[PDB]
Amino acid sequence: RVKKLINSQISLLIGKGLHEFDSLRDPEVNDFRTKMRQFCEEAAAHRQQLGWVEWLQYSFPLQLEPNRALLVNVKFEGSEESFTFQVSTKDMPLALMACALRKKATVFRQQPEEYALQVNGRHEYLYGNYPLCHFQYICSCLHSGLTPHLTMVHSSSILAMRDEQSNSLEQPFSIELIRKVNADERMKLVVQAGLFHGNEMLCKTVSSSECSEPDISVCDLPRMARLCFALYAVDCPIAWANLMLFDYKDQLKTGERCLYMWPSLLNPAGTVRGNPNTESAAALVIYLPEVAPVYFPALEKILELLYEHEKDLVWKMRHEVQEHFPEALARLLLVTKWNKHEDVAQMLYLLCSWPELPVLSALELLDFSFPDCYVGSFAIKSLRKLTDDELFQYLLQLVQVLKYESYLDCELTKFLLGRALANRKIGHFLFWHLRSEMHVPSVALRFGLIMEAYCRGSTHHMKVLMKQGEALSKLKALNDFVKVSSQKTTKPQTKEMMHMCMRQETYMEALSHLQSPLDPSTLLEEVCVEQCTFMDSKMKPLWIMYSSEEAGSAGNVGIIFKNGDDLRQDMLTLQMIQLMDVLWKQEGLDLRMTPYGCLPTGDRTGLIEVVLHSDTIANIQLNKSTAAFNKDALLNWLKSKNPGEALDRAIEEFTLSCAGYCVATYVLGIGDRHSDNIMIRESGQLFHIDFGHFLGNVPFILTYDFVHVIQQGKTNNSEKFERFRGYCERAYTILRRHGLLFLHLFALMRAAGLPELSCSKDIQYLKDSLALGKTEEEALKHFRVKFNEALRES
Ligand SMILES: C[C@H]1COC(=O)N1c1cc(-c2cnc(N)nc2C(F)(F)F)nc(N2CCOCC2)n1
Repeated sequence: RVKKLINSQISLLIGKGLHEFDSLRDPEVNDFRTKMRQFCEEAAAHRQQLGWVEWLQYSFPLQLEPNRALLVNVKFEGSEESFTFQVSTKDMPLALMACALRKKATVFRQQPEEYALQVNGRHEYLYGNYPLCHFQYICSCLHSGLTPHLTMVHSSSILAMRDEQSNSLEQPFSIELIRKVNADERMKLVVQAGLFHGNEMLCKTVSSSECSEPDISVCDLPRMARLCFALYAVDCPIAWANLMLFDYKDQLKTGERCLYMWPSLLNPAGTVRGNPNTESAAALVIYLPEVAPVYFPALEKILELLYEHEKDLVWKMRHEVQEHFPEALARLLLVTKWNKHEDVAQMLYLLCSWPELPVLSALELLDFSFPDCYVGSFAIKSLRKLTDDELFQYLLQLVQVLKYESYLDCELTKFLLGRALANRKIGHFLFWHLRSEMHVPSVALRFGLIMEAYCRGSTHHMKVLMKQGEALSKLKALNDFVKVSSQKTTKPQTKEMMHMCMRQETYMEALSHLQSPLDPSTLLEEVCVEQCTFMDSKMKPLWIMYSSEEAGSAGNVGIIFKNGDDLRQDMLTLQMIQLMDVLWKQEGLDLRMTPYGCLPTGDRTGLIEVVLHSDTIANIQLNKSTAAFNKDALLNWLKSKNPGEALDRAIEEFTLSCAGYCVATYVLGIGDRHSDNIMIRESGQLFHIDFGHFLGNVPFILTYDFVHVIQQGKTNNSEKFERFRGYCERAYTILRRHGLLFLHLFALMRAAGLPELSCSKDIQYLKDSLALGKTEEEALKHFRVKFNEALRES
């Protein structure tokens, strides 16, 4: 009964019963299940014998940054008696722990290596040989002015958490086209079939001969060949269906197949698995002739065997390309004749001795343009260099790429699960990236199986994620109530009844004491029902506040629950802005950005992190007790929050972040920016919210109200204004240098099916906004023309 409880909890957590998997009687699903279960359990066991600092690295990974004084409050576990030391920002955490043990021995009338520093009320720790200034928490405290509050956790306490979290021939390829079709009975049904190796067509779309019931050799068919079908009417499309010619066991598939079709001509990128709705979906009846069994040649036997003329020169000096331009691998792989086994064996032989490639080259090889499993394994082999922080930075894209995957057991799934089971922060976001897509039939089996496998290697983490899902379940029930109620009573009345609903023990228990799905290190402790509310927008989003005594003012955390809108594009936009910030900070440029959390959790559902101490441009402009001129409202609000000496740092914070968001919204093509979706923090930091439109679905924007604040309220201020232009120019030139990184990641995101990231037209927008094909001088002059055009429009 220890397994019956665990399995039913897994079913509940992943949003799919484990019985649904068994009832498929699918040897592939069964073989992924048992192989991945052992893989995950091995990792769980390796983790149960790690050292206490290694366990800290696992569950609470360090939050770092991409000579000065510091007052720090430090206390111990099991004692309210705090102590305020005065350490330097250049000191290591071990120096503070020695200071704390010195003050502890002096009071209690009495070794810092057996201790770790916990950030109060958070699952965040400070340990290692890193100066305090470089820990994100100390950095954030220094800028905010706040005193860092830490707790001296001993090794015997950390080890108790580890001990509490236990458990053949030239015969040309041919098909026989032998069902619930719904189309105009007056016209006729036609099926178009195409052979594909990724994007590349292996031969030519062999269509069919024009009711409700209806040039390639077999020896040259590549390992990952796709037979792609399209049911049209004769141009109105009806359905599509794809399948792999070779099975998961490398054997060539033979005999009849029933292809359950997806409703819409050819969709090569679409999954190679049938529609699960085997009741209403249209089906195609096909037959695979008998070649003999024939299993795709092994690596041992395989290794034994731009204009048109430019591609033939790249292929001729293919060995010179490996030995002198190894990074040009994708250029030669994209020129290889994938419909000729003779050239594919010669090309795969080169890839077997090809040196490793930088992560930027590996992220390119993960695109759909490279479906070969050998070239794909080489990509994950180069992708292991990825640091846990870099892997987190691209985790969303690596999850979308699983949609291109042709079989369930794959080296990307093995890698993602291996890296997830070695870091609880990576296992956390991998969980939510898969959980949030469980309502999508095409990914539900794949994602459902991965989440199950992870759960086998993390039974304690499953219980922690269960607590999150229960909170999200209650938030949907409270949000549906709020939607119905708001259409029938005054807002104050609905707010009072939302609070009574929340005050029920079913809700107080479920909504309290959980890790935030937006950030596992933020602990959501007591829900402040008096401070919770909903916004007046269509989906009545909930504004939920939390407090924690243990963390003081830092435990005051807000989250926004939204049901009814897709949050993926917002998440993507924010991740890109965070990447820009990391790139800018890597080149010594801190633009004081605010890349707050956005995490989709389910069907048109997700969370948004509340940034407290901020208001919208429109609310500051309609102040609540004056400005003689509206142009002075923002500057006056900044004066209200930053008296005397402080006003200068606030105008600087505004200038830097304004330059960052001006460049980010410009480069990413984010339009429809107005006083409602632009906010200012009391520090001066300007940031944007609600990114429902990107890639021009856009000129540089210079708002007069912001230029007035940048100019310290002066009508003419070239010293201030031109320093601002320098920031825009630097941030735009740093992002241009990493243009290939955004293009590769955006190319990987084509797998997500976001409507504003659909064809090459959308990717072209980024190339033009980043002016990549130009020299750095010509691009900077072009940006200058578009920036000067924005000041005149201001
Ligand atoms: C200004 C406040 C008041 O009325 C709002 O609507 N507000 C919103 C709205 C939103 C938001 C952002 N993106 C998307 N797609 N949707 C929303 C919403 F919650 F409305 F659904 N976010 C905030 N933030 C608060 C400050 O820290 C960051 C998050 N506040």
